[PDB]
Amino acid sequence: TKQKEAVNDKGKAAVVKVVESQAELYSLEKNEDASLRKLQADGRITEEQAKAYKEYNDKNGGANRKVND
Repeated sequence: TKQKEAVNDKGKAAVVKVVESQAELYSLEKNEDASLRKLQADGRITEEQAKAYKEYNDKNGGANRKVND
């Protein structure tokens, strides 16, 4: 964009990110790392670990009472 060359090109014809998206699927297939949300969504976590669901209530702030109504 600031230099001129025969080799240089816009590169708009081809998209590099195309391969990046496929990378996500690869990781997903291996399930190397998964968020909590997915875990329960997939039901990967056990019932014993499901007890953590109480974290939802804490997040809302219900556990933390407000001084003002």
